Amino acid sequence: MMPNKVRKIGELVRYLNTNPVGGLLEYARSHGFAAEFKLVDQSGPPHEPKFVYQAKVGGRWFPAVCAHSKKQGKQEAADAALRVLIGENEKAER
Repeated sequence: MMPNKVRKIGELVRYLNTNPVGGLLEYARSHGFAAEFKLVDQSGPPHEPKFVYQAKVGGRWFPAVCAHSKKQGKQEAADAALRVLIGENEKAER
């Protein structure tokens, strides 16, 4: 059968409702991109450690978020990342 791989943006929204990290990995894995969650910078007080995380998807670096912890940073980035992708397709001519 014909391999039909369409932009299933609706399921990216399901990941916002479930697990953003897995969704960002899913989007990349299906689109031939690599999803790299790296820590950019760590600048924050001892009581509020600020971790700047950025999602490197292929040759793009987006987004850049600053969370209160490492596990948070991954998720905050992935959440925003999917929302970028979704927002890019909504009202898009591309």
